[PDB]
Amino acid sequence: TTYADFIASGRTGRRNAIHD
Amino acid sequence: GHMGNAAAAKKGSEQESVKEFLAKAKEEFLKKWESPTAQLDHFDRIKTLGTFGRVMLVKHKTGNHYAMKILDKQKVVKLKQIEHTLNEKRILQAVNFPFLVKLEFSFKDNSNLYMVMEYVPGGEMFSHLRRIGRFSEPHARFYAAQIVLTFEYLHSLDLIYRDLKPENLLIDQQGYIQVTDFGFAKRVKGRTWTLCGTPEYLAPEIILSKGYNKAVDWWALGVLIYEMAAGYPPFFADQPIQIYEKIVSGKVRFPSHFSSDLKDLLRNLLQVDLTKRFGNLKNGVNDIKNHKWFATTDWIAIYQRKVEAPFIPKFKGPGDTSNFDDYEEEERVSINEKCGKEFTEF
Ligand SMILES: O=S(=O)(O)c1cccc2cnccc12
Ligand SMILES: O=S(=O)(O)c1cccc2cnccc12
Repeated sequence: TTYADFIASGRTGRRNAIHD
Repeated sequence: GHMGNAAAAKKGSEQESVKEFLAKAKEEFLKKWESPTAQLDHFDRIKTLGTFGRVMLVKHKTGNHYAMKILDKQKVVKLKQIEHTLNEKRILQAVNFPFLVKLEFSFKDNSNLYMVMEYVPGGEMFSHLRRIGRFSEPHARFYAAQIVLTFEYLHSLDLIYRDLKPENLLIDQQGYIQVTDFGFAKRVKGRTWTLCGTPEYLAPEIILSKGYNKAVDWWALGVLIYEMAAGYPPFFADQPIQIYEKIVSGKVRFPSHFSSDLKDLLRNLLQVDLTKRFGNLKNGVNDIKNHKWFATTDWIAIYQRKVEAPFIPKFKGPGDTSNFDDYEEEERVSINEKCGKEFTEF
């Protein structure tokens, strides 16, 4: 599913801004 | 037409009253911008609420709790955020809106800058969204309406916000939203060019290195509404470069449980063509506020905070931090002054 793809992406936690 | 006489007259008068409110709001903002507090030992430090440095729960030694943001000067310099950071304090001192966090004190010492704000105890929308999984459409709409009104306010002051995401939205004790983090906010009557923001939330024109304007905030609202209602954002991948490829492609897919009204709104917000994006047209914000997905929204009742919120976070008293995650706790201010010239104005 799309949700499973979201979990697989590794980007489910708090996301940093670009300058980091 | 769509509205009868009574409905059309009521909407007309409502829109003219918004113009009247915003004109007064711009006058107050400009007065405060032209003519804009404490010290570290005035506060007892309690615990760390979040991670340029850390935000800590403090208690002023009138007994009130605040959230104190601590910024390492050398870090601000190394990330090339000097002008963004002085501007964040100036913006926060000058704005006034019910869904914008309130700065109460500011100061600095040899190594850090400090911003002391009202403590918003309900935690980040991010945590609630990941725990619940996804918000119902009425729940997502209640939050979305507050962002629409807040962007309407900020854009009237010629301020672009540029960092919308659930991580930056706090829930207060009545279940309403508090927007935090103005590190990327800027006055932009025309265009600006800085590559900044969070990958999932970047408009295509930022990715494509264009001059851009406040329309990037309305794109970001589309991303936020989608993530709130789906539980995951419309564009994601393992690495940011692959996310950017999806954003610019002009394609978005929706969960089967999204209503047709929601999909229509999101296709008009997540619109790559700037000549077609809602919020960027002749009718301005009215294209959003008057969309069918918002038909049940009483905009003035939202502004007055008279609508019952769908979610009221646990509040077990003053200084309760149970809605926030646990972080490692550290203590230090250098005997020498760091980056004195760059931050003289703070
Ligand atoms: O840190 S600032 O001074 O705000 C800054 C902003 C924009 C570009 C920069 C490039 N080199 C150094 C500093 C820079
Ligand atoms: O801890 S943070 O989520 O970083 C944060 C940042 C700025 C203001 C805040 C006000 N009350 C709670 C938390 C706050």
